[PDB]
Amino acid sequence: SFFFLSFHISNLQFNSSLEDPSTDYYQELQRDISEMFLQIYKQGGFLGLSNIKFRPG
Amino acid sequence: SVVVQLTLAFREGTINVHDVETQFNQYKTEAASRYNLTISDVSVSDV
Repeated sequence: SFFFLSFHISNLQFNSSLEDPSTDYYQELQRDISEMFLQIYKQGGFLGLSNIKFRPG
Repeated sequence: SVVVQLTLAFREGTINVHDVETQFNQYKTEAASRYNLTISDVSVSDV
């Protein structure tokens, strides 16, 4: 099943690069988050990250 | 800061939205300690 997850980060600021997945910062950021998430959900229920979208906060 | 909205996929009959909030909120500090990331708040909906 799929769930909708939303959150805000202060460690990073909104960047034009993040306003477009055409940048490595955006792609890596997803990965870093995906990597970090895998640590939180190690329970195994985790499957992967999909349909990511970023926005200014 | 940045507001991110995505879709998180979990196995069915394994983890509930309630459990997700529990680990994520509990991991906000530790997951943050490991990656040095800062989170303001998290929200998970099944709809």
